[PDB]
Amino acid sequence: PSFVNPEKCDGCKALERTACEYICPNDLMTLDKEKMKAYNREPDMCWECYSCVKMCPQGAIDVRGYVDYSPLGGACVPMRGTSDIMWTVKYRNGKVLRFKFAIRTTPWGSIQPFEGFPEPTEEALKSELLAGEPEIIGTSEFPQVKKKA
Amino acid sequence: PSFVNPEKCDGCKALERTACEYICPNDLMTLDKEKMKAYNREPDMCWECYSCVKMCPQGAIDVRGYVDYSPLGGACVPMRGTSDIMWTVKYRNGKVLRFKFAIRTTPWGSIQPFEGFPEPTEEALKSELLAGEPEIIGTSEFPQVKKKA
Amino acid sequence: VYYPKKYELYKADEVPTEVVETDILIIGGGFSGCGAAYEAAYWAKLGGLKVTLVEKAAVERSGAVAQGLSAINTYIDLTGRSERQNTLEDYVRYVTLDMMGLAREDLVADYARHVDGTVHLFEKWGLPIWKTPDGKYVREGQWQIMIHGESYKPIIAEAAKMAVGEENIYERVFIFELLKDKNDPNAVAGAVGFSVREPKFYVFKAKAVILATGGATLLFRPRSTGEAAGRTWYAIFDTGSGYYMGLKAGAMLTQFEHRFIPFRFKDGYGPVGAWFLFFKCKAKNAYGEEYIKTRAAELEKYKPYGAAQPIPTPLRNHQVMLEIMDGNQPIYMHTEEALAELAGGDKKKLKHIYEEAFEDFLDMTVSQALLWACQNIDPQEQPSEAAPAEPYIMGSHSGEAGFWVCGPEDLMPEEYAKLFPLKYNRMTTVKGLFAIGDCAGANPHKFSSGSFTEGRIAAKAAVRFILEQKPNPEIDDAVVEELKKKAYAPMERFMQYKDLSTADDVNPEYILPWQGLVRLQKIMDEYAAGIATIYKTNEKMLQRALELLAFLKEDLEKLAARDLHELMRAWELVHRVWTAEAHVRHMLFRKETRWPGYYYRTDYPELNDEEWKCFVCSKYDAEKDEWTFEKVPYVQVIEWSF
Amino acid sequence: VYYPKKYELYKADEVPTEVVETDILIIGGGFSGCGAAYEAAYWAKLGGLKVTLVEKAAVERSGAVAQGLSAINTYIDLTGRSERQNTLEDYVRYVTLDMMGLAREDLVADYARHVDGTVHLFEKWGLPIWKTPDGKYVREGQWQIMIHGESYKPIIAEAAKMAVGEENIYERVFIFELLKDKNDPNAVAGAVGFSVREPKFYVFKAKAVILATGGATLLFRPRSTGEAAGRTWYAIFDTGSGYYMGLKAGAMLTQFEHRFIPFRFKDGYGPVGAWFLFFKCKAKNAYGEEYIKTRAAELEKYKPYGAAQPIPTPLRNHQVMLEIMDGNQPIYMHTEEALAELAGGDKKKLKHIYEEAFEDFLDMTVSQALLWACQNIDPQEQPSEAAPAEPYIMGSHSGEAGFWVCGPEDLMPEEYAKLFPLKYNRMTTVKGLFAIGDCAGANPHKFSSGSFTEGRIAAKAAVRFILEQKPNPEIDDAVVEELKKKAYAPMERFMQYKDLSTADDVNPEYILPWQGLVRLQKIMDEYAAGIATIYKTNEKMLQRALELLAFLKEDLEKLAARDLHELMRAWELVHRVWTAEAHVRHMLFRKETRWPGYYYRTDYPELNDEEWKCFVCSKYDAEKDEWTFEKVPYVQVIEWSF
Ligand SMILES: Cc1cc2nc3c(=O)[nH]c(=O)nc-3n(C[C@H](O)[C@H](O)[C@H](O)COP(=O)(O)OP(=O)(O)OC[C@H]3O[C@@H](n4cnc5c(N)ncnc54)[C@H](O)[C@@H]3O)c2cc1C
Ligand SMILES: Cc1cc2nc3c(=O)[nH]c(=O)nc-3n(C[C@H](O)[C@H](O)[C@H](O)COP(=O)(O)OP(=O)(O)OC[C@H]3O[C@@H](n4cnc5c(N)ncnc54)[C@H](O)[C@@H]3O)c2cc1C
Ligand SMILES: Nc1ncnc2c1ncn2[C@@H]1O[C@H](COP(=O)(O)OS(=O)(=O)O)[C@@H](O)[C@H]1O
Ligand SMILES: Nc1ncnc2c1ncn2[C@@H]1O[C@H](COP(=O)(O)OS(=O)(=O)O)[C@@H](O)[C@H]1O
Ligand code: SF4
Ligand code: SF4
Ligand code: SF4
Ligand code: SF4
Repeated sequence: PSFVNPEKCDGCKALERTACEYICPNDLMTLDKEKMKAYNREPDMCWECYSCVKMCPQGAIDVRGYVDYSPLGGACVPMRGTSDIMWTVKYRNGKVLRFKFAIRTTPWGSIQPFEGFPEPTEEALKSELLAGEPEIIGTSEFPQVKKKA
Repeated sequence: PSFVNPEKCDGCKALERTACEYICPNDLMTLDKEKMKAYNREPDMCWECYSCVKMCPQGAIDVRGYVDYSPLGGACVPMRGTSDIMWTVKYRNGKVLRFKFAIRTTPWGSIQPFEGFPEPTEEALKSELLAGEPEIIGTSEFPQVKKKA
Repeated sequence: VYYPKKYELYKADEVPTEVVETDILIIGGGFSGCGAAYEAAYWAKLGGLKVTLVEKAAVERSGAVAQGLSAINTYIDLTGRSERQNTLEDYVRYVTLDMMGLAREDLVADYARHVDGTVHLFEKWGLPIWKTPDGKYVREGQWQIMIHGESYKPIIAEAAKMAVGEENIYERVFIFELLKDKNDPNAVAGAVGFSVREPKFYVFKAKAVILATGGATLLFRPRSTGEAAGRTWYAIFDTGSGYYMGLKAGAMLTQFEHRFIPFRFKDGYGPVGAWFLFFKCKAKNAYGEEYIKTRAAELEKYKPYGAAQPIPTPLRNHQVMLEIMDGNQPIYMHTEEALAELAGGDKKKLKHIYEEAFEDFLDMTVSQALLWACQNIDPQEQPSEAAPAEPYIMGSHSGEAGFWVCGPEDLMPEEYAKLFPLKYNRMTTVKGLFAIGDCAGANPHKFSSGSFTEGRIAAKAAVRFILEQKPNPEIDDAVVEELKKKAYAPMERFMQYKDLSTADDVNPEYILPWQGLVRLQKIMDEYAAGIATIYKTNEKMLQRALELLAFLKEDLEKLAARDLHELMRAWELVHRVWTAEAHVRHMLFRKETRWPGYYYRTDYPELNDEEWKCFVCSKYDAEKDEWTFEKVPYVQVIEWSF
Repeated sequence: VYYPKKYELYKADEVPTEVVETDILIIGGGFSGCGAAYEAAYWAKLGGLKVTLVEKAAVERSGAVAQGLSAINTYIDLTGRSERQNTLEDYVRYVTLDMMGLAREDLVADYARHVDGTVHLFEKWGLPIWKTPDGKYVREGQWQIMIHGESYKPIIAEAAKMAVGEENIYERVFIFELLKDKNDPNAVAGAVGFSVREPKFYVFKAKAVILATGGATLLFRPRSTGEAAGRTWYAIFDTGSGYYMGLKAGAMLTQFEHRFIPFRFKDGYGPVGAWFLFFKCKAKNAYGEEYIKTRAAELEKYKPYGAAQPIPTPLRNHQVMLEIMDGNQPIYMHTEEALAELAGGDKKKLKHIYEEAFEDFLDMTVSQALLWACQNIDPQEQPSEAAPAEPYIMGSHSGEAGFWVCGPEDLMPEEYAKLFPLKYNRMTTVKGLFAIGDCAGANPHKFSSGSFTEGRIAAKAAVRFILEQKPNPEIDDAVVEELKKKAYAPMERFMQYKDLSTADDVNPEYILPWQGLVRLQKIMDEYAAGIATIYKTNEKMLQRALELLAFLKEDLEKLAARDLHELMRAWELVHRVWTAEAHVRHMLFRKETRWPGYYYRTDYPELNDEEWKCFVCSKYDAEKDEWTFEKVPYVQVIEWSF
């Protein structure tokens, strides 16, 4: 499960939103108004998806494998950029692996949903065609399927 | 597991010791110095042995069956005396059963450990006989057992 | 277990209501939901229709694709953009056979002819797809393609946001019940929910509602019950919300007995698809026997299914189960032999496939890489243990549980249209209510691309439905207030009975969400073919399950919650319990064992194509509190042969 | 899971050490312990010897008899005080056959010739024993008598207290390690512990030490993992403390592979002894089949064990397992048919036996009565489900795991004396160290009366040892200091690394007790023949268990504790982990399946009387950190034939 590092955490300085608390798909990350530091409110409901870790001020959040099956010592640390992500995998025995994978081939926020699509028409609304079809499918025409004789 | 009723509990302030905290075989019952009221500190380690319930101000402690398999509504309430114990079993459906069993045939604290026993002797120390034997066994002679030929 | 730092209690009457009027309401902003939002936005213009997307968490990372994915499991490739081209007929055949003969081919062929378009858009949108030096999409197996998908959801989330507009996306809002048309008992009119960030009750009024909540997990006790109870293979975020609200509304369910048991790396549940199909990894028992070989003969009794290619997934699971019963564990994924074999002595080649191996995990199930790190397991040196997880109920993956939905007019046979008052693609038996992704049953193997696609399909159908039928549903205000009271009842119960005990979590008058959940999991595990009985059950066990679920259902009326987070947990529990009951009733109804490997009816151990080659559909009538079952014979819609 | 209300942290150097000098130290104030205290006090007078009893809880209710007991399971009756008289030879035969041929008959015959005297004292002290109108003790089965034992422990506690004196009883002091003689690597010199009520380190210097800590529970994951993880059939209070400290000192263990799997009422684990033997209750599978009959054929292969009467306990279990494996659950205890048959239409008779039935539960496992109440189960109307629980390790009950101990001079054969440096009754292979109750192996079926009795035997032998050998062990102050530092290390580690995380229970540098226990339970459950595999295992699984236990053992060096309660929990875990390793190593060493029903070695499925009719004894050498095993052939000591 995830856990916040006190030393690096700053309860999200003056930004507009708490990254960790905003991203968690299971509503686990929250703030303790007193310490002004975040924490996982229900670790046994953590999927270890690393969303919080990736979206926070680097090093503020890490993951410690579920105790049920995880000996101490292991760690996977992500460094998510804009076109790729870097990973460091540290074994209990000291071994250290480093990887880097692409994550996106276009600029963030650059999506034009219906780029090049013709306008919808009441007539087209009655066919099986979805937006952009049959062109986007790449075929010479809308894919046909043989019905059972 | 066991739980304390705030209304009935008084933190054993009129006694030399705290009953529940004193009796629990798994060290679960403790006092919240603040409220001066007891509580089960680790319910998933409760054996539901009812020791705390029995040795406490009759209506202060009760047991709520483990949530894993217990539908709500059931209860077993004991009333422990000096020679007998009274039990009331209440079903989820409202049925109420009452039982009474003996628990001791002699006055409490009346045991004379070696009553009627002769003094121990160095000679006796080398035999197989325990205190009070062989007569406490019910036989005039120490029980014999045939060893295989 | 949950221990809130501080209370966050509100009484229903103290909570403000926010009413939201829209035309199309999408419940669930995961892959199917975003697919619906995207497509709906396109056609909605034809009538200036308002599209609204509600999500309990945040769309950027919500759902099953939170960590990203390492491949797109469904890409037909009708032109040759990948290393392998396929036909739609072969795909339909593949799915029907994997389902051991039972699949709504009209639904499968329908998403299959549209799916590639979706994938091409994903790439256009920035998703990096693995490519060969020749520029072809790299194939994993026959139907999948590898991707660098760590940001798979964020990208799809962006498309949806750009399509419908952030002002039409409500996040951190949990939907717990649907609203029906005061004017019509079998028509949807919206839904109700509540914020998990503040005291606010939501009432969504709509003309069409689309269920895209994902499937259901944590119904069964997992192989790890401590912190690792959170390491469910499938999305722990999906708790059968769609199943609950739809069935309560009277929408018919289908194949709800068809759960999915995933065979994955043990404990971490890392993916095996790439290892099996791409790296050609072998799975062997503790003695070094490749059981897909040693257990081949046992599949002979399942003709013709047992001879398909690939072999049906449940049957592959069955072979694993036989090994488990014989005590031949641990079962190993020999990654060390796979990597050596593939690299062929070339150290630089080894380094490359080694990076691909770790990406397969780091791109979608990091826990598995972390598990290897904690246990000092280097895949190039030693094998990894594998095992089947507990059951999950969903309709987008290898399981086909979900609502009985209508198909396209050009593919759906008369045999499958009888239960639908209105014939609109992906609409349930309830008018105006649609179901997509995990929520739509009888057409599995959709996965990421297919679920997004099914969402598009239902979205267009919803716009068409609105413009053609022109509905004007009216919500019952009396029902709304009742639901609002029920919504926060758990918090009011806590305040009303917490004084009975000095411990908040040990009370005789209520149960907290985690307590009811532990109980549900134990019941399902022990009586509904969970891991406890190695997925075996029978009439008596299932009947006992119903009796225990009945006790639990009654106790839900005594649920308590200490804060908004736990209030959501309380309703997620409610959703799971009803989902669980439906699963049990379905398993009890089908008197056969069609998917050994997923579950076994020891009292009806054989597959019965004479009397059970049919979809099992059911309906729950809330007013009468009665479950009705119906058998719909399977008919081959698409041309194909074994 | 544990969430302390507030911290209670101390550093070793800030904790005062209280030194206690005594002659005989008894660790654990349960039934065997009280038996030893009682008898030691009698003989001690001969030399003005000091006897000290140390208990981690309160003797009044501590241990397995906390709720009371419904019967005394061992009463031979050599004079006819009960409804059935028996001979000692018949009893020895009974025990050896129940153990499938393996039992230290010199030890069994020894406690058996003494046990009735203990029972008679119990009645004289106030224990109410059920009696017939003629005044005879009421027999449950052949060896047990029914008792009104709700206050069974308080009565025995009073007797022990009156004998040894309250000032010689230390309660709420947890012993975590033994001390050995500075100048003799195989002689005990005392023990160390700490208070769980205040900051105080204890150093007990003694000439003789008696291990009476009870057996070990919670080593395996239970069938309930939430709150009900606390509902272990055997005493949740006993965590293998004696096993740990004795094995660390070099005392040899025996039959540690012999766990006990109790078949009991499901979930609550209420007793079945009275129901089976007294009420004549029938156990049937989900289809009304009485498996003891339908599975009789399966027992014919075991000779002569399978034709014995009563059928050996593990074999009765084996019949149950076959039903479970075949998926014929639920297994029912037909209490409704048993009561109706015994009442014979007599309503007053029915009421009487109905009250007896409830007392059977209320006097020893209230949870089962509470379960019936919560689930609205009336035993006169409906049957109850039954199931085998997870494995427990103990030597006083139906299991014989424990230390290899010396027997009496008149019964112990030369074959069994070879490993003991000093021939004193119940002394371990470590001079001055005795083991009783659950701690003494190879002589099971002691139960309450037998355990108390074995304590008496060891007590007298301890006095004889001291007066004859005049031991005078010297403790090593250097070791005491190192142990004191280790005692509170968990608290210090917590203070030292708690700042790495904003959450106390989620830290990368330490594990809390409940976290390490969850891990232990999962390891044992999945690899050491736990419920997860229907009690099956093999060499490969067991070897993997050792690898995982190694990781955990290493992590024990990083245990953390937030208060005294949790510090005790930390050592209780430490104790269980080593107990578990010993169990795994023993099961790994014995290449046969002698107790099907308790555990199955799928790689050696048969019972082997040709090479394995021997006791398996092991020794752990802490200095070398090496385990050594040896086989001690069984020899029949007492005259009896099949
Ligand atoms: C570990 C794992 C590995 C997988 N690997 C692959 C792979 O490599 N390739 C591939 O193509 N597919 C893969 N899939 C499958 C794929 O991710 C699904 O098929 C797909 O996400 C299903 O979409 P959904 O819309 O039905 O569910 P999801 O995407 O899960 O979305 C459901 C949404 O509904 C929300 N929600 C739930 N209840 C409520 C409520 N009551 N109110 C409001 N919102 C709610 C959730 O928070 C989520 O945002 C995998 C899934 C998992 C879990
Ligand atoms: C549910 C149940 C039902 C049973 N029913 C029957 C029946 O009907 N009739 C019958 O005759 N027998 C029955 N028995 C069996 C019987 O109770 C035992 O055989 C007997 O109690 C074993 O005694 P013991 O001395 O070995 O262990 P216990 O009696 O358990 O004593 C162990 C003691 O050691 C203490 N201790 C443990 N670790 C430490 C430490 N590290 N430091 C200090 N103290 C420590 C414990 O707190 C306890 O006081 C039953 C047992 C259970 C659990
Ligand atoms: N042994 C196998 N034989 C054929 N197909 C397999 C095999 N294993 C997995 N698959 C296929 O590969 C995909 C599943 O990948 P996994 O890594 O196992 O996990 S998943 O989460 O992406 O579903 C599905 O398309 C499934 O049909
Ligand atoms: N079916 C049986 N046949 C013979 N003996 C049995 C049977 N069932 C239980 N016993 C015996 O009765 C005693 C066990 O009682 P239980 O009620 O099962 O629980 S116990 O906790 O007291 O051990 C032991 O003496 C055991 O040998
Ligand atoms: S975790 Fe990171 S994002 Fe959250 S509050 Fe702390 S610094 Fe900010
Ligand atoms: S790892 Fe995922 S599931 Fe766990 S707290 Fe972070 S974001 Fe939430
Ligand atoms: S429960 Fe009873 S014994 Fe315990 S503190 Fe409260 S009043 Fe006293
Ligand atoms: S019921 Fe027993 S174990 Fe639970 S708290 Fe009370 S005394 Fe302790």
